[PDB]
Amino acid sequence: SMQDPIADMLTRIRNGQAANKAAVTMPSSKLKVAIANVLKEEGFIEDFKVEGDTKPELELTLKYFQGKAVVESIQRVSRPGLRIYKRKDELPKVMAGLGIAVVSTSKGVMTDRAARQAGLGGEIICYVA
Amino acid sequence: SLSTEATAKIVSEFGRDANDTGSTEVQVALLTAQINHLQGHFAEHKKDHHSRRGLLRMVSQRRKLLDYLKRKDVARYTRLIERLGLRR
RNA sequence: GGGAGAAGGCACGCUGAUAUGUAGGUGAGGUCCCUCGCGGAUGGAGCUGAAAUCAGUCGAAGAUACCAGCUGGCUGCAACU
RNA sequence: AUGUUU
RNA sequence: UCGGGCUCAUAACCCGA
RNA sequence: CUUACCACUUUGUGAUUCAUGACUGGGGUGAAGUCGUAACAAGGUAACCGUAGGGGAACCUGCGGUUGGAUCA
RNA sequence: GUAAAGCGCACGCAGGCGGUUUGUUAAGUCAGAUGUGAAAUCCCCGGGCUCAACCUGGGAACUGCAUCUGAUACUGGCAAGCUUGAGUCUCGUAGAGGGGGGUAGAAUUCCAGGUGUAGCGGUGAAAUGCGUAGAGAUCUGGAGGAAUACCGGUGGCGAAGGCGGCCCCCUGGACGAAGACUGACGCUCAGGUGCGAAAGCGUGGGGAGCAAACAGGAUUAGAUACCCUGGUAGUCCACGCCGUAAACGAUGUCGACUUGGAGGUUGUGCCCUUGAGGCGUGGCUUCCGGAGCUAACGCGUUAAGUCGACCGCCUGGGGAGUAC
RNA sequence: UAGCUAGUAGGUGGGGUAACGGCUCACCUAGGCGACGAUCCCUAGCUGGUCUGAGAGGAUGACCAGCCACACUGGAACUGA
Ligand SMILES: [Mg+2]
Ligand SMILES: [Mg+2]
Ligand SMILES: [Mg+2]
Ligand SMILES: [Mg+2]
Ligand SMILES: [Mg+2]
Ligand SMILES: [Mg+2]
Ligand SMILES: [Mg+2]
Ligand SMILES: [Mg+2]
Ligand SMILES: [Mg+2]
Ligand SMILES: [Mg+2]
Ligand SMILES: [Mg+2]
Ligand SMILES: [Mg+2]
Ligand SMILES: [Mg+2]
Ligand SMILES: [Mg+2]
Ligand SMILES: [Mg+2]
Ligand SMILES: [Mg+2]
Ligand SMILES: [Mg+2]
Ligand SMILES: [Mg+2]
Ligand SMILES: [Mg+2]
Repeated sequence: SMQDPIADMLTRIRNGQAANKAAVTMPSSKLKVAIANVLKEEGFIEDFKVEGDTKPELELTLKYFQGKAVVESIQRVSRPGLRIYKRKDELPKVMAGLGIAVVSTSKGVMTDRAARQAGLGGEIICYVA
Repeated sequence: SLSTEATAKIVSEFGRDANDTGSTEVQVALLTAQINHLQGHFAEHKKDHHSRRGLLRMVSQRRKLLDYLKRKDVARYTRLIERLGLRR
């Protein structure tokens, strides 16, 4: 938004699915995709397209199961002026491991799993679930 | 406001490049002008607690945008103010 | 603005040194300059001369004489000269 | 107007 | 002041003496 | 012996804090005291806010504002 | 929002926060290593007292601090930019936006003159008050002050307070159209600065109407009121001051999103324009309401929905927004 | 409590300590500290740790152990590692 970008992103999706929306959109950004991969490649979205070599556009194709949405439990965390950082023995574990928390480790951003799997900490992001 | 015939003049004098309304050089000059003019007007009435606000809004921007220079290309800042004697 | 010299205190002589008399003040030669002299600049001889700090010293006492606010607190009245 | 009473 | 009325009841109000 | 520093201690003048003080502002309790009835219904002049003046008391009145106002205005 | 709680409103320093891409740095951060964080409590396992209390071995632990070397995703710094944020230019658009200066017509009051005569005015009735010194009414002339009917509206403009006849001058903001230019220059903001309804205060002016105070008349058991007759401050102006309000959407500002329906108002593109109109797209604005939110009432794309940046504030009632 | 501070902040050279240093002295500059809260007022020995608590957090610092300070009150130096 007119301050913190990513914040809006996580919202856009949670909002859309809230009203069985097709697929919300937002101006794509390198960090936006790094968090996008951990969605399509982590089972949470169909896929994301692009548009604009100079004026990009992210496209998170939401999903829904039986009679409810898929990604129905997302929230930001390491927001500005409150950024959170934790060590390996502090790493998160979204909803008792049942969920996932995007973590921007020194070795690229990746799901909570790859965090311990790779053995290292990173800028915790959201609590996808 | 400044006569339409005015702005188009100052710009061709301060505008970083031939005919351009956007750079600080042009921004400032275009502002300082209306500020210097209104000064006399305000020397009259002086009760217009409304028109004066605009005087501030734009003046508050003068010192404001003038900073952009420092925070950015300082080489021109001094070269720009030395033109209208501003800051002093 | 005042009240306020509120109140209440400290130091005050003299000798020597800093400095053979100091800072400051005054300013003669000599040099320079130009209408060119009741000129200027520069020069600092001489003259004069506070004040401070040290150290030392005499008496009972150094603003020693003459001279020269007593001070504060509560209240009436009337602004005030 | 009041009622533990204009 | 008193006696009667008015009110659920007081005062007030009305009547009478 | 002398000087320097300095303790006990002396003096003046303020700051601060505690206790106390004739009388007194407002406040709080308490005995079915006396005077009203201001407010809650359109509370019987709709109420309240600022503010100003006045009156035994609630309060009254003026100016602006609010609805946190009744009726078929 | 209404339970305690959004400064009355703006501007803005510090402070906090920061669209996007690349390069660089490696400070925040992550990884591993090392010193070090006394022992003893504590805890895990295990021993010694007959058990237990207690005693005791080892280890874990001691978030910590620093240092060494690495990692570079995000954050921060530097360099280079980019454009959607924000800003300038052009042309227009509406409006009670503001300050100043003139001017207009209706009406009240007063004064004057004619006509005309025993009432007017007021109230629930009355009375005070005004009338034969001729009112009231009716007509003619003049003075003055304040306010701008109809328009006018859920209408408009403004940060808020607030701002209406007409005209001129000076002047602030908003909005739409094409592009052109700037190139994150932005958001918020303790303190600080400025604006502030009404009443009130100081100086000098002004004074028709209304009216605190006050004086009569009336009502009443009383009536320092409500009602009537009068009426001073004030209400008006210029300058200066006070800064309060149920300064109210009782809802801080900015930005991003999430069904829709009818109306208002104001730009602009377009359709036999071929109509009033038919279809778009913006700025602001009412009523309704959907998911959701909510203790409920209700709010509902102008949120009280879902998110983020910054700030202000709340923490039982009375005492008291009082005392010092 | 919103201002605070002259050996005060720094610089020269003397002096001094076991040793750095206004530690002290002379002179010189006029600094230094403060809302990231100085100065001032009240209170208190600090820690490991202790209690409580799911944890974060809150409360606490007796006996055990480390550190500091004190020894009738105020002051001072002597001996000596
Ligand atoms: Mg007497
Ligand atoms: Mg006299
Ligand atoms: Mg009674
Ligand atoms: Mg009684
Ligand atoms: Mg007392
Ligand atoms: Mg009543
Ligand atoms: Mg009433
Ligand atoms: Mg409340
Ligand atoms: Mg507000
Ligand atoms: Mg330990
Ligand atoms: Mg970077
Ligand atoms: Mg508006
Ligand atoms: Mg006024
Ligand atoms: Mg006045
Ligand atoms: Mg609704
Ligand atoms: Mg030295
Ligand atoms: Mg103690
Ligand atoms: Mg708990
Ligand atoms: Mg002793």
